[PDB]
Amino acid sequence: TRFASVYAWNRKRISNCVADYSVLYNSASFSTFKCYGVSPTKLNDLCFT
Amino acid sequence: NVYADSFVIRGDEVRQIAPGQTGKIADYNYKLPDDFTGCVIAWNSNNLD
Repeated sequence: TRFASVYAWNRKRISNCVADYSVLYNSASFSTFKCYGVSPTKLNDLCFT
Repeated sequence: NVYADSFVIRGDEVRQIAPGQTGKIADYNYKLPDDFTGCVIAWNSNNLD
């Protein structure tokens, strides 16, 4: 619905779920995407903490 | 051994034409090798399509 302001941002914790990002192909269209310390093609075989 | 390929895609999906990328265009439609040798060219054609 609504987002926050730059000078006072937000933080949320995620846990105990399975990450399948193929569900975003239908609607979302992103103009920027960059990852540091990992490779985009290796994101389907790892587990995150 | 020169060759040329041609097709039409959306606006913000031109960042996926490069080795080592993920998305709906680099997964099901068109993929590039890892040891590539060539050039990539694109331009805007809003007035003709």
